[PDB]
Amino acid sequence: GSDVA
Amino acid sequence: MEEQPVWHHATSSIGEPKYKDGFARFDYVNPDAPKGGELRLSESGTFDSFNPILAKGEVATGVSSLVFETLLKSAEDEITTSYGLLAEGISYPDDISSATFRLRAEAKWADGKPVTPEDVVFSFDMVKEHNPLFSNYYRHVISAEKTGERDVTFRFDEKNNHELPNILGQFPILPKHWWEGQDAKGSKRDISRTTLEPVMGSGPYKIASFQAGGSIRFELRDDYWGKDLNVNVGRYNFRTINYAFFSDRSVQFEAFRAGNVDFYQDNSASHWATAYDFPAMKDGRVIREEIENPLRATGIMQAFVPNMRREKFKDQRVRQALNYAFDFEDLNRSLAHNAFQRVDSYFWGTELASSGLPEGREKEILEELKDKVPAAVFTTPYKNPVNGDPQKVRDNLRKALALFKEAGYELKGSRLVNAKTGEPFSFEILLSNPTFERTVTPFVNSVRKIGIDARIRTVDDSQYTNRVRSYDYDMIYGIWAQTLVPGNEQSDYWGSASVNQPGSRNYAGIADPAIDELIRRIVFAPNREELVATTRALDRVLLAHHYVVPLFYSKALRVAYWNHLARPKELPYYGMDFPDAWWSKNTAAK
Ligand SMILES: [Mg+2]
Ligand SMILES: [Mg+2]
Repeated sequence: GSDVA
Repeated sequence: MEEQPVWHHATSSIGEPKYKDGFARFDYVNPDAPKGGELRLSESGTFDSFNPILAKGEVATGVSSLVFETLLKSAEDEITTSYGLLAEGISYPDDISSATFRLRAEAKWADGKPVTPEDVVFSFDMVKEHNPLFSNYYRHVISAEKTGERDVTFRFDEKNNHELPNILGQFPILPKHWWEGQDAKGSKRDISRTTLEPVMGSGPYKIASFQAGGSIRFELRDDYWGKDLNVNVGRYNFRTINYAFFSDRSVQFEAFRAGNVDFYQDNSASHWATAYDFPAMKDGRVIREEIENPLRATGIMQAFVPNMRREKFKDQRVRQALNYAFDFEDLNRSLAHNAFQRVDSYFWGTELASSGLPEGREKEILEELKDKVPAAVFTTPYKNPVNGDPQKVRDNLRKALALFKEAGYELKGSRLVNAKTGEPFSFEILLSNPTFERTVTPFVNSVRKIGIDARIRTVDDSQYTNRVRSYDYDMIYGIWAQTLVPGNEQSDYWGSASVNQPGSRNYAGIADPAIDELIRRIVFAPNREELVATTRALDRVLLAHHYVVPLFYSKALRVAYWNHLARPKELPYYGMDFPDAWWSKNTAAK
């Protein structure tokens, strides 16, 4: 999945 | 000519299968894992359909993973190796012009009917008709046909597409008699439409109950045909697997903190560092792990993906300028607890990534396409901008403005406008959840400094899926993951034919003859050396076109889970096999 701050 | 068939219990697109014919189980499992207990999981968004193959509506991940099965099971302790699941074996000629699967005599649907070649043929035709991903993936597979009591033969449009026998083991097998049957209301079932009728499969779990859009309870079947099959020993242990759906990530995490959700995968570096100040985290009741396994042998591109179907993003100079405006160094330091690494390849983290200048075979492949590729592929290694200090931030923004000026956009009253029409340069960044906003806001603020009106539009997951399917966006926060064996899927990411076909993964709308030629060369690569060189050549060409603004990633999955869940002592080298190889400690304690 997408990784975020 | 044809020869006496050679049957195989497994297939591998890289190296040899680790396990021989007749192996008892995978090495990493607990062969004595007890059957029982409840596992409570969460899933983002919602669901409105149980149809496992139709690319319409919102489907729960648990349906395809727990209720349906494929012909082959991929080993998580190997790179691409797959072993017979519904198929006992696979046979193919040396030229790979076809592939035949022999189904297991013991394979049965949950209603007790046998899994037949007619089911495989129906499933193949239906995945191609109703699912754009499989329509592309199997585009070189012309047909599926019953060729024996338990045999299905797939015929191919061209020889030497080496991964076809392997990838044909990955589509779910559905019950033809059930989908062509009648429901309880006397209405004929229809695979071309969404359904909220609980679907029937051959898999270990059945849909026991559900609350449409909110939850699904999966229950382990004691009569699952494959319970003792080698690939299933020590797997499918929880008696009940409940999925609860959340549109609010904070509510989802609160359910985990309350012990109402047993496992949580944390995709936020700041949340991982700050949200775990709760009692169960201090006395061993909750376990946190940073697991590299599922990201080993995986290439990743995470990026801001502009939609080149829209006029505002057609100029390479504009797309390049957006990269000059993005400050990764500040984002990593100020918001992400320095957790991430900048991405600089579509195959980042693997040997398939292009680097430096092209040499050897890679350079030779690009040389035969010199009149069709960016001149930069031969002169300029791909690099991202770096913002080590405040003067550098202003200088990189000056470079962005220079590229915009070359493209015909100028600062007029501190607003970036089309120099001929006066129309302001503006765009919307479509996000699927408010959790992405904190990461994207610094980019919005940076482009606002050079007169661009960028605005975030956050929607829910159902609206997001519907908009992405039709390419209704200026820009998305996107991701493409890659294996060590690029193949038939590549045309779904950057192939010209996928641009104007809804539901593809060609989010940027790339259409390029040289890229198409490199994709064809990857699919029909005669050996590993040619595949690696061609993949690095494709990566180099994609990067030289500045189609996206590459973002960043990390090498480990962050997971937290309650201590009543037990995992194998050693996880499979290339995965977590969660939840299938995990089990309940409450059950083991009798
Ligand atoms: Mg979903
Ligand atoms: Mg599974």
